[PDB]
Amino acid sequence: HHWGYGKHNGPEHWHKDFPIAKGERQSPVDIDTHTAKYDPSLKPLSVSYDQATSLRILNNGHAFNVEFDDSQDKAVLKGGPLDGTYRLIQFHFHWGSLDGQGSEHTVDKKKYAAELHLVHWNTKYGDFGKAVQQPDGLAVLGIFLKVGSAKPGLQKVVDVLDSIKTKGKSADFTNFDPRGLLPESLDYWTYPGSLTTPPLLECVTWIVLKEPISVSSEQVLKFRKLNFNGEGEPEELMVDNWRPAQPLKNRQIKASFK
Ligand SMILES: C[C@@H]1CC(=O)[C@@]2(C)CC[C@H]3[C@@H](CC[C@@H]4C[C@H](OS(N)(=O)=O)CC[C@@]43C)[C@H]12
Ligand SMILES: [Zn+2]
Repeated sequence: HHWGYGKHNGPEHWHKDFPIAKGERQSPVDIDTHTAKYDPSLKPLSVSYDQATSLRILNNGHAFNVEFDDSQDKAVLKGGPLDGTYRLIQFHFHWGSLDGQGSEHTVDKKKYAAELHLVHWNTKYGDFGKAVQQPDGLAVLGIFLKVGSAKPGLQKVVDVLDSIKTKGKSADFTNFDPRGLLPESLDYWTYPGSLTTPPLLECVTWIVLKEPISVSSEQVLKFRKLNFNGEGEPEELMVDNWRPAQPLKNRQIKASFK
């Protein structure tokens, strides 16, 4: 009886195995745009993905992960609210059964069709496993998806999903350039939070871009053809793999922009 997104194992159950689910810095949150204060001390985001080396794509039974070779200092996030350098290890998405839901963060209670998470670890902790034990161990770049024009830079991801339909399936996925998934503007909100799945560790500096990317209805429909189940198990479509907004508690959301 493992955690997931259903009635019996979904986000409202996670606190039983992971009591930090009710902690002081949980993610995601609603971003109240009128309460988020412009912080003129914040720096422009530095996103350096020119040398990013993708290796593989994996259906882990909750989402699909595009994994990067993080054995060298190549694809790095720095600046913005960050001290030091954070190395890209993977990206994944959260999405809905319908276009009106699927994002984890919300903006004035607005839900987007999906949300992209580019996960980076603080190189001062040497490896990802040590970094998730630290309050400043991870930086996750969050990007909203709305349904409209196709995102050409996403299509290589969409086209491989047929080959990883079920939990535990992986496919070679080399030479994928994640610069193709970024919006024009790097205007962002930032706050201290957590992983949004178990183990819900409070180790993340969240950086959520204001500008969504547009994907086509056909692109997001192919996300919704994936399966939570393993091969030869009853089909459970991989949809609504998002955690709802959590209490902001004693936290401030800061804006990089006026
Ligand atoms: C390897 C670490 C330790 C651990 O137990 C893992 C496997 C839980 C699942 C984690 C993964 C790290 C990368 C991802 C971060 C994501 O968080 S998010 N949604 O806030 O970007 C939760 C999903 C994710 C695959 C964790
Ligand atoms: Zn995520």
